[PDB]
Amino acid sequence: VDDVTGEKVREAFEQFLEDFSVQSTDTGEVEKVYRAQIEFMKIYDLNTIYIDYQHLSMRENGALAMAISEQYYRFLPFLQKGLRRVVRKYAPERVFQISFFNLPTVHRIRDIRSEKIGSLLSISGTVTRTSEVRPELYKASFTCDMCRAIVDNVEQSFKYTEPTFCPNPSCENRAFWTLNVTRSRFLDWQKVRIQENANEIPTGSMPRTLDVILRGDSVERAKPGDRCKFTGVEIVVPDVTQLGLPGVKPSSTLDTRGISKTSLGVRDLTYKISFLACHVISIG
Amino acid sequence: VDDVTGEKVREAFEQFLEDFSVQSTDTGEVEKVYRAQIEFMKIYDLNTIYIDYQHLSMRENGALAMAISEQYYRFLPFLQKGLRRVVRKYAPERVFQISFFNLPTVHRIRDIRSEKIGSLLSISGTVTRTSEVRPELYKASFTCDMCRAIVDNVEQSFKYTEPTFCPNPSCENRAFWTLNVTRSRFLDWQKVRIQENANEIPTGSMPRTLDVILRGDSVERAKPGDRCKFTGVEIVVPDVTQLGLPGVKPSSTLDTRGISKTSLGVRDLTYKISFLACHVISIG
Amino acid sequence: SEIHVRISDFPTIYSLRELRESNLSSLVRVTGVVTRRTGVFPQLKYVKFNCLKCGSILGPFFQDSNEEIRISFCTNCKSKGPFRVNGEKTVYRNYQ
Repeated sequence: VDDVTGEKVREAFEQFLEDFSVQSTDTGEVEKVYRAQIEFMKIYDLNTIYIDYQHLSMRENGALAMAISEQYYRFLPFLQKGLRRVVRKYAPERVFQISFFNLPTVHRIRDIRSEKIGSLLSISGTVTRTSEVRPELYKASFTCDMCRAIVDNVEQSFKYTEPTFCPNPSCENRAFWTLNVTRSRFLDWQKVRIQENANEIPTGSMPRTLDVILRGDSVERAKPGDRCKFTGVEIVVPDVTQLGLPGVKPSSTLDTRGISKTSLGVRDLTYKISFLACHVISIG
Repeated sequence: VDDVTGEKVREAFEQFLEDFSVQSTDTGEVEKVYRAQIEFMKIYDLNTIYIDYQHLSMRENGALAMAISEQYYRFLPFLQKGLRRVVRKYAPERVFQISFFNLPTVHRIRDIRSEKIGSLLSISGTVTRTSEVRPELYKASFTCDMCRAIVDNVEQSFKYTEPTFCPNPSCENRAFWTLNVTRSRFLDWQKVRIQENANEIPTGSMPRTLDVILRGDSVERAKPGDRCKFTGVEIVVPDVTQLGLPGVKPSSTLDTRGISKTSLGVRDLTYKISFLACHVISIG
Repeated sequence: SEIHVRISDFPTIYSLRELRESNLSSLVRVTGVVTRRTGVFPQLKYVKFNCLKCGSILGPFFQDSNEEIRISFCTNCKSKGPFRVNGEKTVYRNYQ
């Protein structure tokens, strides 16, 4: 059902970019133009694609446009999987980033609420106090020493450690890592920290910070003291120091109305809105 | 030197059984006859040889006859190795037993002393209270679980456990066994217990027991209440219950005039003469 | 939930005393006359432990023929469960 939903959008996406993409005549901007982007990528071997949103706004009469734009974080691996099968059809180790651009309506920092979680949004502000460039794992090779330790695995999502099930061989749940610091696939990311525009703030209060993470292609493209436009996906980061705010803040005491008898591993959770972006254009 | 001694006797032995063995004419008992014993063994696949002592008493003018007869226990693997290379020359998993017979002079139990250790001797007596048939390992597959456990190894000599050096990989000295009860090569042996002849004992005392071990071919050939002739090799078995005999019995306090400082693993040893035999003929 | 099977007519009768080293882990037919015996004792077939520290019972296993050993640590962050087999809820199989 839901896999039929996401797979249905997946085949509609493969069907989308396989077909025509240029409506213009001989005076162009000729056909196709996506296959020129794949093959032009094949000659230089740089492993990204820049696709527009307006062309996808043309075709489906807005039906698929209202299907990626809301639950975007749900639809990474289906999209990236279908694009990988298009590549194995038309091309001969691959890490693919699908960075949209040219969105209709730009919001500020004040229009951020929490009903807009998951979606895409165009944020414009001012870069101040950038940081440096450091790696990140996201490709584990971690299993127990008794005996097999060759399992490629999870921690694409931030946990980090460790692998849980199908262990080890043979040391079962929850025997896990030692990890491996030589068998992985890394990439690099920095954390710039945007500050709100000077010609926008409601008279009268003070400017307001926000954090933002850049992975992959858009490293180093930011500039200290310049305006930017970003890309929307807007994740949630676990936070600590908001205790005694006052609450009432929830907690996660696990259930025991199952297991029959013959400890208190309860937790806290408090979350602050960060932002995650992949395309940085420096118009301003 | 000593390896040149044992290897020298080894090549003289290979040279011995490769050559002529029958002096008789056409009215025989024709040539060779050893190669008829190897090939006649090859047709039936029973894996032993019965060689005489008198033919070896003929050839060398007694020089090699006085070289196997004293230090026989020193000269198992050289003899068995040279015979294995003769087999790989003239024949296509092999366990070889080299059982001599037809010795000159027969001794009783009373002529046993301890200067005659190691040598060969013909013992004649009376079998009483035989035992049953049980296996024995002598082919180890025992190494540590971290990580490799596939080492074929020692315990041909009675220890039994365990393998000491080149460990494990990688758990070094003295990490060893767990052993393996499915990867080995066994054989079976029983322990009959001879009793002295009735027409020999010195007037007047009582009859005197002796133990004797039979491996390989000569299992089950003994008979309760019959006379026998055996084969000489006459090993020494570790004994316990001779304490407070009186002594003075030796001890083995290890040396510490080496290692420089900045426990008492001393042992006892008391030994009784057993006997080990491989050929049983029932003439009596 | 179990049927073990029979094998009837295996055509090489070794009487006795022909058992040697090579016949181990094989299939042998022997004749004989029955001497004394023992009673009927139960042997364990499904085991259900219970950690005294972390409350409740753990869950079934199938062990063994014949090891009968030695399940160590789980479901309480692998510690500190000195375990004990309970006399209830463990199916036994009789032995002779």
